[PDB]
Amino acid sequence: RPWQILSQALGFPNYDQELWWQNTAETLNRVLEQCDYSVHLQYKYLAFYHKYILPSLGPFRRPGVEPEYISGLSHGGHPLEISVKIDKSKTICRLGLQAIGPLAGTARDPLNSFGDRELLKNLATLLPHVDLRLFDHFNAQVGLDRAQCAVATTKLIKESHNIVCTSLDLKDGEVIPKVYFSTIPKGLVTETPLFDLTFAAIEQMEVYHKDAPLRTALSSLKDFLRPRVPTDASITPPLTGLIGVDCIDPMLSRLKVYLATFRMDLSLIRDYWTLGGLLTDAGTMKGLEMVETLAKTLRLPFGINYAMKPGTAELAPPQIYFPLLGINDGFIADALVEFFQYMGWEDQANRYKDELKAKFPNVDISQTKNVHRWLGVAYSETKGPSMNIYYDVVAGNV
Amino acid sequence: RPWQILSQALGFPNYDQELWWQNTAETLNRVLEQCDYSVHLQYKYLAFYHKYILPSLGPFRRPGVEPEYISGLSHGGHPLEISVKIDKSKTICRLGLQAIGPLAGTARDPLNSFGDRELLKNLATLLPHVDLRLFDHFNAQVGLDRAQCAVATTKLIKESHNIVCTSLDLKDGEVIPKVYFSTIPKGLVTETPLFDLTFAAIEQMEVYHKDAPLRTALSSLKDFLRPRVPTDASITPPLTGLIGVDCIDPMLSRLKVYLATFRMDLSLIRDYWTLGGLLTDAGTMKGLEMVETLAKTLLPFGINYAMKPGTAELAPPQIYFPLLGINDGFIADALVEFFQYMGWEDQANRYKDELKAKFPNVDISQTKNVHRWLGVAYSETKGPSMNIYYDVVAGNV
Amino acid sequence: RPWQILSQALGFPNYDQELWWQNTAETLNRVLEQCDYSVHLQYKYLAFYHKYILPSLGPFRRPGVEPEYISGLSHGGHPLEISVKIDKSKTICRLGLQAIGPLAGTARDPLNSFGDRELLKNLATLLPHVDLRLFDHFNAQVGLDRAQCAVATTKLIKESHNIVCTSLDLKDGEVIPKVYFSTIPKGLVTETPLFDLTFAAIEQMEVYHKDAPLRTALSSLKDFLRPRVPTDASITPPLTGLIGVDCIDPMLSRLKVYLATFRMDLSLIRDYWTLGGLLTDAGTMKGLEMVETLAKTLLPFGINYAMKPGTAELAPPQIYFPLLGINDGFIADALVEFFQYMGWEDQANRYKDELKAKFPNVDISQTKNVHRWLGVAYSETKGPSMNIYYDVVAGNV
Amino acid sequence: RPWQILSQALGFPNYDQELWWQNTAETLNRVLEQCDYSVHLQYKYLAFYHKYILPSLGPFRRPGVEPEYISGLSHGGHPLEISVKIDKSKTICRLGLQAIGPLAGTARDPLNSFGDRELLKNLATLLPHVDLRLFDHFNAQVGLDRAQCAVATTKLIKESHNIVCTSLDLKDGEVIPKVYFSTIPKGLVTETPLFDLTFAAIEQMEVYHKDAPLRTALSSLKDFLRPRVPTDASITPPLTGLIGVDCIDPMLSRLKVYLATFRMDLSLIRDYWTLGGLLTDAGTMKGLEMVETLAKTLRLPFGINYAMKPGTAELAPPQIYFPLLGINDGFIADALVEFFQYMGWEDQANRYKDELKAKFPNVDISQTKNVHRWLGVAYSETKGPSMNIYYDVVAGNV
Repeated sequence: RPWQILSQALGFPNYDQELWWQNTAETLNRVLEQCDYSVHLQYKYLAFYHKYILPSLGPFRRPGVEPEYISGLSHGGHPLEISVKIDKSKTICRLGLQAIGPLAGTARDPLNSFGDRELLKNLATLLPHVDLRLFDHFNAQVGLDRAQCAVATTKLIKESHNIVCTSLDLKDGEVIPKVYFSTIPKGLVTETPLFDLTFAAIEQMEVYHKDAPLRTALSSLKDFLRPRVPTDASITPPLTGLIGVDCIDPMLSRLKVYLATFRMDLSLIRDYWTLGGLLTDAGTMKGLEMVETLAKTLRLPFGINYAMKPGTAELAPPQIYFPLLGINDGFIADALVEFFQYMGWEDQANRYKDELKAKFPNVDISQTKNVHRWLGVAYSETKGPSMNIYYDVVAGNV
Repeated sequence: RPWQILSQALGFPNYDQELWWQNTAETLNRVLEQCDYSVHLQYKYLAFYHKYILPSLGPFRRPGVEPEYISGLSHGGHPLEISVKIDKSKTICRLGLQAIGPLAGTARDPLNSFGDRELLKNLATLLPHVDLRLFDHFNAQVGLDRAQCAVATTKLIKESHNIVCTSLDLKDGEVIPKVYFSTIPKGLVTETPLFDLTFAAIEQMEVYHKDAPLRTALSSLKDFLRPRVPTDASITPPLTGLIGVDCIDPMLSRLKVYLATFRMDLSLIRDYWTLGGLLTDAGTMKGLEMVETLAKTLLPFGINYAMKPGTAELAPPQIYFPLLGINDGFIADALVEFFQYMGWEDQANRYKDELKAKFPNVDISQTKNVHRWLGVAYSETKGPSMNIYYDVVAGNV
Repeated sequence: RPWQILSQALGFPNYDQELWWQNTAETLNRVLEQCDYSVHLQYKYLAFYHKYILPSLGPFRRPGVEPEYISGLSHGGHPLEISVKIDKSKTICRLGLQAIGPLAGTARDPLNSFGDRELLKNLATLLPHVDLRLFDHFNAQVGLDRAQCAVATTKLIKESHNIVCTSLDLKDGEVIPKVYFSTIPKGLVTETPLFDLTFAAIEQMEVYHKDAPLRTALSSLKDFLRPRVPTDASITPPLTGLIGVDCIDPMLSRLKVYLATFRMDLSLIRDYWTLGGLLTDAGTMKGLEMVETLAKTLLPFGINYAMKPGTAELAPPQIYFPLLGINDGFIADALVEFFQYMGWEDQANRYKDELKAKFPNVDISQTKNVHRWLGVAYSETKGPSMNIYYDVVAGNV
Repeated sequence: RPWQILSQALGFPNYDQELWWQNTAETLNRVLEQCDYSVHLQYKYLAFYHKYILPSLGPFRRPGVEPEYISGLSHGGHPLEISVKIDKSKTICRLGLQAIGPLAGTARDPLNSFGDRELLKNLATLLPHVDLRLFDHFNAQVGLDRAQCAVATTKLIKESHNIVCTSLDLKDGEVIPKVYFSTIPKGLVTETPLFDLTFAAIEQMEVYHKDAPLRTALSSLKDFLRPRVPTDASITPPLTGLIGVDCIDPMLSRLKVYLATFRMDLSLIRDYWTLGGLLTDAGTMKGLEMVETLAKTLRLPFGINYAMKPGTAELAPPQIYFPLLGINDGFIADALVEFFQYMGWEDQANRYKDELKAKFPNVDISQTKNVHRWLGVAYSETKGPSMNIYYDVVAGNV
């Protein structure tokens, strides 16, 4: 098995990296197999993970070892998540993490401000298509200096001492990095409405100055969000909580504005999905029906993620993220099978439970309530409907 | 002794680091002593230099070893210079370098795009006042992706395959980093006038949007520069070739726009110094006299305009004279004469002996390489100041 | 100041290193000052400590963080002690530690078998006089393979999962390393009497084969020890529990055989001190008086016999009294009284104030942990000497 | 292809490691394929090579970069060799190298005294069967201090500034390390006959003191060597130039005494092979015939390597190493095919030339004279005849 062969060939520079491997790499090999990645790509991505991601994961939080930095990415405070994106034709795998610097959560680096950029730098030398210019732009506009990071830690719970996190799409051979920057620490430290600091940063992008369509699609999103998110500096929902970019050519990168909210019901789903009645086409409404039905078939906030691309003036429906923490995972798996049937993805319906068990062989998933963390649903004009399932891999292994 | 004591205590991770120490650290300790730094600051800066700078300097270019990356900072291609800033009351030391990444000058990193930031990151964890937000801003607006870097290396000589360089001011007990971003690679690759890509980047800064006085000073500067630098995408001097920032709180950082040109004569000096007749005060003119006299007593010339948030009015630039190719004994004689003109008699009396002490392995009467630049400035607050830049490796062999 | 200056200049690669500095380096600078080391040696040793020792110390055991490897060197399980060696004329400082590998105490490295050698290797490139041949010799003869290590951890408490430990004498301007190899793990795992595996290892040394006097001194020692330590494979005290060497030129290295025992009384002290009546001279007896008086004025006891190539005659051992569990204010009162007995009046006058200065964060009148060992020795050449070992972390919290 | 996939997944920490990969890893993948290693073992050994061996190879000597340390392992001064061991039933691959420390060939480490041990330490944490006790023993007895290493560099050519080298047998899944220690530097510095310093070190081994059979087989080898190698301190052939051990349990490790000599002819081959007429059995004579015929079918010295094992009192025939540097490689390949025919290994005969070309796709091997470096031949009582072919991999690639 590739995950075992790599463990035998490579070993580990320290015990925390060994623990990370023993609690994630079998699941990851299983995910990749299940997505129909060849043996050669299983080796490619597992080798990549060993080299680049293990040292980025910091100490492995366990009984008797409590790290200085606790991530909000998972239930046990581990800075890792693995997800699958399922559409009509294929399934791809994504890793999500926070790259932990070795002074993270101490006075020299209170919000873990360096590690993700250091990982990205290493990815830029590894991969020709990786471009750090958007990272740097948003790191400049929403990052904080050390004294501001210290202030921010006095206003935030320990699991939200973060400014950025990273996702790596493992798309048929390649690694595509994306990042999300949090707006809340700067909002809190500077007492600036989140809406305002989010669009001020976006509107300073070079590509925004160059690209009329991007500007127009943003102007439409702002008209939608302005009356719905706070106008004052409050941290109350719905709120613009993250800005996302792809770490590629900025002319090709999708810019994402992610809203966090607790309140959701069928009419709110319509509101977010259609942008308050702005989108009325057959495609949009067909996706709306899908999402309504997912919500029927089925604590962290809901997520609503609006994505825009240079060259496109019109907004598309967001991706909607359902929070599944606290909800029994056997129930989630029953719901998913039912939903996959509704979609007519019969193969997915027939495999989901067996594949789930196989992904997590050392825990009885029927008894957990923290292994499924999120379910994202999206509908594309061109590419079809898509579903993104996010797992707390360490919850599924310990 | 502090340089030797640190060498004995610490040793070296590899031979290139040992060669860098053996060819720079004695001079550096000498510079620090001569600026009246206490023994405790000598250990401070030298320990700092050993830990942070030696690994950033890359391979030590020498007979038989030709690095993949060659720096234009020095005559032998070594990415290092040491300078002193002399004013009425004190002398401070500064290090200038390019932090070399381990894949610099290869297909994975053609313009050495990563090393300086990696060094700055480690400084940010070392030093509470170090703020990387202005770095990241300009790296975003003037940096290039890998394919663009590769294109840029086909249009530029080996010694200009750079996007950024770093200075570290060793000022009282602190280290203050500054960086300069080059505009030429992005100008060449994108065919964008250097003037436009420079002010477009500056005008996207958050502090520019927040600060009315800064926006006023910049409009004055753009009025001055627009008719003087190219309006098309040519790399035709005079031109806006670097943007500089201090890696501190952006409300306190000085923004610098640096012009490069190969023509200088009295009429041009006056034009640059006074901003085309805008500055006419007794201060400005007392400085202009200095500069004219320096040029008489005596690589492109440099002209560096500096702006600070909160200040609407422009000051005279710093002007940089290239000294490469000119005998260093002559330079030292000229400087002694100039220091006499200034009435800095102490400096005049010490300069030649302190120079010899800085560089014991060379004889300055025979080199033309060791003095590389002379910067002269004047400000109303602080007085006249002079910056002398040395090729430390040239002075040591 | 030197400890603070180095902290400002260097910072820290990770938080465990920063915690080690914050809990040891001020005391260490205090010890060095008190031994009259010049400022330049203070920077020397402290810079050395920062670079070589901090990364060797592993994670800093603290509430919420429990390392996979726990050292028996200190009460809290930290692999560090600092000691002073006081004689008539001078006081020198020494560091004792276990260099922790990153997989120490896990299946890949159960007895921490690699870290000390890795540190010694880096010292050998740092220091021309450091010679690893005696290390490698004893590591070969008393070290264990992985399966044997795993067996040994099933037979030994967590705090005795070790094969070697290292001392660094900070003597004049140099660093002199020494190591001690434990015989017990190989004794337990192979069921070989400790006496036999100790002398078998020693008798295979090249210097033993080359040097007649050494072979004579060792035969005398074996005669003394054979009837006193176990002839079977028991771990029954008194026993030969460590072999020590200096990591220098094997012709100059002192070989040490260390006995551990839990019984001591006047008749045993005399028996160990005089080698069962072999040494009867005025020197030996003046030392025995010292030792008896120290025991009166006041973990196994230790008895350390030292031999040198070129010397056929045995000297009195160094005797180590365990002080764990005994009030440190009392210990300090006892030492002042003892130093008076010795006529070292300066030491008597400074001891309690210098102690307080070494450990400002604790109150010694209330701790029982800070003094860990007292070693006493006498030699005809050099006089009496006393070695006091402190749990530096206990003294700092 | 595994070597390419690993290059894509992993990249390189510096340019010298990248150059090492680009000039060795394709050949290595090709060797492993040709030895019938599965895809999973190709990944295992290539991943191992990337992690452990690349950083050990030091700077890649090339036009414009002349390292401080030059290895005598290859023609261009590169510290690497790859070999194949061919017997009746199978072929296995071995790597040979010198692990270069970062101060090697400078005043702080004149004979590269540290790097091999540092690599071995890392192998001991990677692999449970690795045992460093013999390494340490011989490092103690024949190693030199820094002042002695400096003296030795004044008496030795630059390519012989070495005290140890390492071989890694890639035997069906496992890595088995062996080392060879040079006796010449200590011989030169101390003015001690090589014979005497070699057997003095061996006779201090713990296993020698414990094992009557080992002692007896050594006593027989010494009776053979004493009248044939120098009695004074001269460095003249035949001489005992290396001591080899396996870095495993010392009760299982074969101890090797390697002789270097320039003069060889059929009667010398008999002398070495039979230990001066001591070995007269049918097996020995059948192997002698083989070796005579190899010599007929067919500058560095010849090697004669006597191997002994605890528990065995009787000596076996040595392995005899023919130096092939300077000899056209197309000629060597013709000779090998002819020899393989003589042996009746017809498959090897039919493949050798095509496989050779395929191992070295970027150089025309018919035109080189430095790619084959050594040919070792051995005959085993139990395991049969064996042939070891050593290649200068960098010579075959640049």
